[PDB]
Amino acid sequence: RVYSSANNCTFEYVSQPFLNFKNLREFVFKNIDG
Amino acid sequence: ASVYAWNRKRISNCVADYSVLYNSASFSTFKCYGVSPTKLNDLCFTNVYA
Ligand SMILES: *[C@@H]1O[C@H](CO)[C@@H](O)[C@H](O)[C@H]1NC(C)=O
Repeated sequence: RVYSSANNCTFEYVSQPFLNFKNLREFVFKNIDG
Repeated sequence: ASVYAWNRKRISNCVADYSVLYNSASFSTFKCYGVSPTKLNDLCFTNVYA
């Protein structure tokens, strides 16, 4: 339960799965030149 | 579809091979306006509306 509607899609991409505390996950997100 | 309710399909995130369409003999009209068919297979576009 995260959304209620999806009207106009421009891009879809399905990929391989990325994934005491045992795991450390580092991510960097950047928006450069689109 | 009917001409009143013409279907629009947005083509994105793939490689468009236009030589397959141009070299077919099954089409009576292949009239291109504003661009030439020879350089379509080289150029790149944001989206294709069919
Ligand atoms: C976006 O969606 C609305 C309704 O969901 C529609 O009226 C509008 O034309 C759409 N715009 C594009 C660019 O798809």
